[PDB]
Amino acid sequence: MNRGALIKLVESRYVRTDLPEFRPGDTVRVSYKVKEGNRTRIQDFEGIVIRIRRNGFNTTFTVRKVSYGVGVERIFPLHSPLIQKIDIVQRGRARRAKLYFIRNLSDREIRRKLRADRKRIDQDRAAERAAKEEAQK
Amino acid sequence: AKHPVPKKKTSKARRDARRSHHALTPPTLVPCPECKAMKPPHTVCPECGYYAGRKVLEV
Amino acid sequence: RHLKSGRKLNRHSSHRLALYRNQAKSLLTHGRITTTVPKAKELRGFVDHLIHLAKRGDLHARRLVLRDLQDVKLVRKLFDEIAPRYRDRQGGYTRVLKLAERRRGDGAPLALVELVE
Amino acid sequence: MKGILGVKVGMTRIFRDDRAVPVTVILAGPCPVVQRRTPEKDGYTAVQLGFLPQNPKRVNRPLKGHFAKAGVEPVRILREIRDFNPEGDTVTVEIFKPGERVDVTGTSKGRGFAGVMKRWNFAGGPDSHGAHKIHRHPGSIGNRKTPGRVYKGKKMAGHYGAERVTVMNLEVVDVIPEENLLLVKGAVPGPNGGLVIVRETKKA
Amino acid sequence: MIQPQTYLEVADNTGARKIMCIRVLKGSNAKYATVGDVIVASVKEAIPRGAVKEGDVVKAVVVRTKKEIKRPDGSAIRFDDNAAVIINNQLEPRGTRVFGPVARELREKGFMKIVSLAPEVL
RNA sequence: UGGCACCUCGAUGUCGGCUCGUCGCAUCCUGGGGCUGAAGAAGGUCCCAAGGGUUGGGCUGUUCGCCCAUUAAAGCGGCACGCGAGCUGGGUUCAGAACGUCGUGAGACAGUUCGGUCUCUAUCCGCCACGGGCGCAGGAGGCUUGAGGGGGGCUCUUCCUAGUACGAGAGGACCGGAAGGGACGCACCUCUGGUUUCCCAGCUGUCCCUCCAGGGGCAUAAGCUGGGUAGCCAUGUGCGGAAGGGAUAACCGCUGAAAGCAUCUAAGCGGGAAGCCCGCCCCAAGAUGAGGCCUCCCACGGCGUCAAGCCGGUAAGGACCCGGGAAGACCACCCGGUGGAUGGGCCGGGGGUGUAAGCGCCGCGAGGCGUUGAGCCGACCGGUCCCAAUCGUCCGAGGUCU
RNA sequence: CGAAUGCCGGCAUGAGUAACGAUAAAGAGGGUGAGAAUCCCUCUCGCCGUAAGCCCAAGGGUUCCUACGCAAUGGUCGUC
RNA sequence: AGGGAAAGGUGAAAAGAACCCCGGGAGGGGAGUGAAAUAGAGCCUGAAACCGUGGGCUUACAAGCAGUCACGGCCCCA
Ligand SMILES: [Mg+2]
Repeated sequence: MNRGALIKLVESRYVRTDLPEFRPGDTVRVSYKVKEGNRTRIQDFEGIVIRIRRNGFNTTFTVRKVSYGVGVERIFPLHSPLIQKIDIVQRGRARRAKLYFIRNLSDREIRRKLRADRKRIDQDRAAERAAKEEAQK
Repeated sequence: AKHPVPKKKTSKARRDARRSHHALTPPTLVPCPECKAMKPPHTVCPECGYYAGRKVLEV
Repeated sequence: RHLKSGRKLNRHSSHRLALYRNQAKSLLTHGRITTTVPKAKELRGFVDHLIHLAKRGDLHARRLVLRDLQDVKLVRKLFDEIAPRYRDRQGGYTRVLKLAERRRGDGAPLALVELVE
Repeated sequence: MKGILGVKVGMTRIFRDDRAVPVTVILAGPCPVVQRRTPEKDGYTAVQLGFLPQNPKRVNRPLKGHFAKAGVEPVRILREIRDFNPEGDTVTVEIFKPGERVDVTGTSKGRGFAGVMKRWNFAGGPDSHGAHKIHRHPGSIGNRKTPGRVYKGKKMAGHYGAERVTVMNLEVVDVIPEENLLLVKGAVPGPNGGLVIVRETKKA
Repeated sequence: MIQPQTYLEVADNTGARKIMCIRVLKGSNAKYATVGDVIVASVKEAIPRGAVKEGDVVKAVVVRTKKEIKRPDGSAIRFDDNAAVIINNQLEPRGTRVFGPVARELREKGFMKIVSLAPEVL
């Protein structure tokens, strides 16, 4: 009985451990999409990430696109039909956690508010370390 | 002085009947060990006191 | 259904805060203090925590305590003389005990608060 | 009538086939049968189990070792399960298979003295225009001279919650025999750490 | 969530620019409308010539909302505005076009032509 | 709408609206049924049947009506034209003013026009909730039986049977089976989405600590702004009406005389409704008819009109005081009290903020870099006797009989 | 005299009930005393500052200062 | 201008309670005066409403303009 908690942490046997580590910067990625009497076809959603909300398992995040005239927001469980998830630019240099702030004065002014995080770029390049040593090790 | 008001004088009997539950309770007491006295439990009391604690006087 | 939660309160924020700050300044100045039970039982943890910051002793924790207590003089005593006397102790730096007899004034039952040793 | 005792632990959601299902986790630990009710001396047919075993021997008069499995009468006591008569030797979770349907009794959270327009969802009165001292009130409660009184049962304010409540026909999503676990399709009454009993449903 | 008095933008070239819900066409007392639901409207501004005119009483189908919709998969989607597309009593677009994305919920509701004509389905 | 003037002029508030309902059936929908000038589909008309349902706006003070857009339907009435110690006060109806109009005049017109004081404290009955006392013919700790109450009872569209029965075709079924909706009801906080009064940041004025740096108060009862766990919640989730069994209503039959025929009836026997009874959920032995089952504790110890009507110690047990609670106005209820993890601290994890201070480096400077997902950290999941539930006291059988 | 919403006085009921007169705000330690939440002292905290500060006119008529006091007056207490 | 109350009584004699006791006082309890102190000081007599304490009968499956008639039980001088 005692761990009303660790019991629940036990049912969470569906966790993911493979998806890129990102925060209010600039991901982009894929999906699941049903129709046509099939369960198939992956669709891509490229955009700025506005919000990450933590709760152990079932933590979610959301992403912001402008499609044609209109802007769009999508919400993802961080678990299950997300095949890949690779990301565009780990810029962010956000100064805060939620930044819905951008929706209202989003244009080219976005860009001067969200420059590149040289620092976190410099360690995605430097996280290259692929052990090149095949027929060599 | 305003809207709602008693229709009739409340009778002596029904006065006292309200008061059946107004009766009082005697305070609950134990004998002060480490001294001859009564004291209410879970209390420090100044004929006495405690041990690894504060109290009245010692000369 | 209010209260499924906790942290008890009479008065309003700015005032309630300041109460704890003054009561604490008192304990640390006098070693023992006497008030109503509920005022006592709250003062308990607010004070324990200032003690424990003075154990780790770093300039930071100093500046952190200066916010609630405000006398430089007093805070020295806190770090220098009071903190050591514990150090090996893990919490419970403070005691609450209930006296007999109330104020013949408002019927308010009292207690005292000791710095422990 | 299949039936264990148990306790709400909390809830989350999992995935199935390709969609999230909401689930609420019950701990229906092993339930040692301590007494059988016969129609020959009790008049009715039933079985008395027991639950949270743990008890530092504070057991006096109801020591009643009298049935072999007296292994320390449970903290969370013991309830009858009406017409249910198993192989008399403790009831674990194994009784319920995934995909089975269950009714679940429980003790709703307690709201205390509740106002009408919570207790009963009334309309109340306008936040503006006319009056100001009746925004949340019930309005009228009668007619005039006939009948010249208030109906028995009238919905008025009072104590709401903390009540016995059975929600019917929930799906058993899963069962971890390992841990004495039981997963159902969300929304089961009362707070975490509360006693509940779990039975078979009545469905179609 | 769309209801009587809600202004929708129109994403088609029937000429009209903006409409306004008059009633939502689910059951006897349906409270609100969402994507793939059918409303009655009236027109409130138009662009000069085109089949549809200010004042005209029309039918429409909802294709975008500002209140996110929840997928049964456990994800969700939300657009910057509330838009619709103008339908005829035999349920086809009277447009020959549609501008800006649309929600896939349309496809589960049978609004195929709209979906295929669309410039994007999210 | 009136007639009459019987209680009410030491007062029985008066139209319309809102809030909350409850009852009638002379039934607007949905359920049974008989005729039809019923091909089918769709109607007409009458009979049985309230169990539940009976939309949103434009105009006017309106009731009512007309109109827009929908619906299975947008039912008619009673309860002081239900409801002002429950709210409103737009209308008639006090005092101001004007138009038309009548009057020499002062003044007048359910004709118009603009304006105009609606009372903090519930004694009894009644209602919604919650306790105290005694009883239940020994005294206890548990688990139940259900006499008898209450809650709930709605309804559409599309697919398949089949575009097949029917058909002058130009449409379209019964019977039977699936799938989605709309409102309404109980419960819940995973997700979505709110609040989250000091959990974290950012900013302005000013006064202060200590000059720099760093901080504190006040600018609400949060100065302002950007975020935000737990709990409490609906815009969010899950469930619900039902299956089924019995008896019936109009109505459809069997067998059958009075009355050699025929008749549902007079002796008997079958069908037959969203309705009745039971079934589902909830309360319940003050059911003074006070129930039942499991387990426990038993001795007269000393005195009257001899089993308490007796006082004082017991038994099994139960209170008092204490630490607390998704329990709570108080009480009650539940859990703990050293033989202990109940609250407080302290330690780990969750969670929120979003790179503290100090130093080093770069810029004349505002600033910028690194150290650093740093620093601070309510409620949530846990651990640990450091603090605190110490020590004690009081009740409580000794049980008359065929 | 039993009645006059009679007159004068006394005591009841409502009732341990509504209230205790600005939501600027309090805490502790020392005194004193038969007796202190309510008096004196000290240290924290909060409120006013074209005032909730200072100076005159009217009106009031010893309320000014001091020593002894607390039955009453003070919306509680009172050594003030 | 004017309106306009309430409120009398120890004892023949103050002989108006020294002294002791509990209490900050106010009150009381002893003592003492008096023929009498429930004559002790807003004190002769001290009625009624109203408020207490003690004792007998009586009541927790009833229901009423509160009484009356009849039986029956208990409690006090026959
Ligand atoms: Mg008139």
